Amino acid sequence: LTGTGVLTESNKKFLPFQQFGRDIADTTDAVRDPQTLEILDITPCSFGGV
Amino acid sequence: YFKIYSKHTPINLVRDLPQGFSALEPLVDLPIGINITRFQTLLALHRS
Ligand SMILES: *[C@@H]1O[C@H](CO)[C@@H](O)[C@H](O)[C@H]1NC(C)=O
Repeated sequence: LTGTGVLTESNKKFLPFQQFGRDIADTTDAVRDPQTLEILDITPCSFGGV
Repeated sequence: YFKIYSKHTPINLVRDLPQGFSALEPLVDLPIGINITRFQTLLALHRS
């Protein structure tokens, strides 16, 4: 699962059958690391209008 | 694909089903690949 976003430590507690979490637009906003089983929020990188 | 969803709930009602809400989490996804049209559960006898 590829993407680009800021990774932060998450307060969500995934059930053991869950690997990722989806938002309204079905983009992965939370993911479980497959080596150390911890949850990370993925806030997107900042977007601006020049 | 044989999907097992499971939930354990502490209840204290005597006879009928309790009234409440409890979502069943998926436990085991089981690779059988066979036709199933009829089933039967297994009980245990008590001998004395
Ligand atoms: C290797 O991965 C498993 C689960 O994928 C994990 O439980 C284990 O801690 C990992 N080993 C190390 C040394 O991180």
